[PDB]
Amino acid sequence: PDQTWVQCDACLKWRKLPDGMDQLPEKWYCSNNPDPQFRNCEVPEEPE
Amino acid sequence: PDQTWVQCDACLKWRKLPDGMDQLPEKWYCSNNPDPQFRNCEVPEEPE
Amino acid sequence: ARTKQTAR
Amino acid sequence: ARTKQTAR
Ligand SMILES: [Cl-]
Ligand SMILES: [Cl-]
Ligand SMILES: [Zn+2]
Ligand SMILES: [Zn+2]
Ligand SMILES: [Zn+2]
Repeated sequence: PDQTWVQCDACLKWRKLPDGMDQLPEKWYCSNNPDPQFRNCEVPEEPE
Repeated sequence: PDQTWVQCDACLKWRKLPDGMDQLPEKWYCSNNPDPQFRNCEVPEEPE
Repeated sequence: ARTKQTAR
Repeated sequence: ARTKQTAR
């Protein structure tokens, strides 16, 4: 199963998401991340 | 004193700051805001 | 939201 | 950072 990533509409960094989730909102921000260690725009983007 | 605002480097919204801040980081984000009600990019920008 | 997929 | 001032 592929790794899904979502782009923060503010900082444009890509954040990994767990497999479970379609049904994302139209706009998405780091602050919405289920992973609490990647939940603001200051955290660097994880390497691919 | 006048009102200081700082711009989020990610979302480009302006945020009011209190008087007498220590020196700000080169890159400043909503997450860094001392006002806890304005601490992410999803909060709309306050009217001028 | 804007998404992408990469192979594991 | 980038900053501005407005009158109170
Ligand atoms: Cl942020
Ligand atoms: Cl955010
Ligand atoms: Zn972000
Ligand atoms: Zn912001
Ligand atoms: Zn942010």
